[PDB]
Amino acid sequence: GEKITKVYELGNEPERKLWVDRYLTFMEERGSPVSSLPAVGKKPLDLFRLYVCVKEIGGLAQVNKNKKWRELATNLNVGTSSSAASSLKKQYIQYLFAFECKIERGEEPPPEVF
Repeated sequence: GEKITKVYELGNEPERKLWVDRYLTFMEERGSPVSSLPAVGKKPLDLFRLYVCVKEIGGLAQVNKNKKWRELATNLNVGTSSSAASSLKKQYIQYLFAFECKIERGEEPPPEVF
């Protein structure tokens, strides 16, 4: 139950502020605004760190192929269990994958027309 503004405060990496500004605006404009920090169990998720760590591996598809969700959950202190790994993957898909597509591959969700 932490306010999303806490994500600006979880660290002061030079690139964090711009990333968060871009991310929250991206989410508000697509109709899925984020108001609270997502969590896995009782752990608030530092979305910026999670995004950066997944990017290091090469994105969602690469983490899936290399089966690195348990390593990520362990290294981010989310948990060492298979369930913590699956919960972390779920939160990445729900909160960050659409953004990954936009930022890493210039993907621009085809205008909702069809």
